[PDB]
Amino acid sequence: SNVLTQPPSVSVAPGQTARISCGGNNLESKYVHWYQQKPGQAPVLVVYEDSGRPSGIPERFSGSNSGGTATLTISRVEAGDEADYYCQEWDTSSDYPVFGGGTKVTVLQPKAAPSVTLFPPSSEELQANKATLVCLISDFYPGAVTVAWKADSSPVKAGVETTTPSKQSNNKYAASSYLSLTPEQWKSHRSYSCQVTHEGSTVEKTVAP
Amino acid sequence: QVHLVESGGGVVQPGKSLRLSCAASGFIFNHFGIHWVRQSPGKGLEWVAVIWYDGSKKYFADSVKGRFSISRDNSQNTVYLQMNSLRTEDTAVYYCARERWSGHSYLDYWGHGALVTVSSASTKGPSVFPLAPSSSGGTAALGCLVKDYFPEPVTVSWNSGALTSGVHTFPAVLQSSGLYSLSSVVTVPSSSLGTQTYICNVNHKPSNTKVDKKVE
Repeated sequence: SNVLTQPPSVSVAPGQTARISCGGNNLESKYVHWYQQKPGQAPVLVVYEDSGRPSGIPERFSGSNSGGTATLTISRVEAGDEADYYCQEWDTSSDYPVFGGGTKVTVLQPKAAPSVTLFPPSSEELQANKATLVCLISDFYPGAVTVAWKADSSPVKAGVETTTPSKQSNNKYAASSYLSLTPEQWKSHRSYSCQVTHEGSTVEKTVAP
Repeated sequence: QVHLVESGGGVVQPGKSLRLSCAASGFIFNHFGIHWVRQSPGKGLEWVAVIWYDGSKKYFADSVKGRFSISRDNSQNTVYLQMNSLRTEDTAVYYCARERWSGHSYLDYWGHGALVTVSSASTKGPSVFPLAPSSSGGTAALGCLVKDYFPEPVTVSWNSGALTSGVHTFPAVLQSSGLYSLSSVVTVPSSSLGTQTYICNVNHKPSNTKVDKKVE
């Protein structure tokens, strides 16, 4: 059956124009519709029937379907336009509609390094024969970090669980990471560290038994 | 004003059933077909099902054919999506949506979503551990670790809601065990650690458990 193909991601500086393509077969002969989905919200229709503008959609959003390719053009991009955008068709011969895989638009905003707080295992948890280190990461922007753990100076991957970043009230991002150890592993090393890398710079905190 | 209201979400184990509902208002119900579209954690939109305006046609994605059914009750302006033999990969937020025209068109209004979690994990209250203040700049961070619970959600307050400033409760992590953990931390004056009591109040309604943990 038919597939719609969109780029996975588009980056654009505030005030510039984003263009999202949607490829598929014989789009001259079909309508293409577009949806916007901001993080944590339901999707919204933002283009219908190639170029129609739904109620409540800014005039900066313009759909087009020309030369066999459909395009969503966002003029004068605002930070609030960061979202995943999906194209959609519904062939005459198909019982159901087809969606593209979506294009993530990120808007190019004042950067902030992460604050990092690291807690060792509590004595309560240790006497319950378990140990968890807790690394809390806050106030960073853009919303992409990588988190590494170390025992002394050796990278540790086993027992690590890290959240994907989520937006805080102040529009910066937060994440957390957890390292599960046996008590003997905790007590047998000189130190453990949580290292948080963000835009190439690293903030590292250490704790010791 | 077109408005769509979904309900019926919840947490089940594989093989069980769930029935979602979409209650409509602000338009002539039986003039429009209704769709379901879902979104797995972290992933894109996946079309699921449609029922025609007159109930005369019902279509389903291959991924759910034979397991899902759909019906509409024009008396109650409601559409029902019956999901049987659920699988873990059916975990998703499920949206209902109105289609503008009688098929082959677009979805002009969307509901806010119903969360469906299909997991082999069993309900479990959290183990709560203090994150004691130890040894930045006159202020101390202390917290509590809410470990190994299922399902979401958990809520955390401090000092029964009297302590609100400088509180940051982090979204949970889902672990390879199938259980969740989260943490809540508050920043307070170092000078207060000898004179003020700090208690985190952890509520896990799905297991009817509340824990008030003294920190320090």
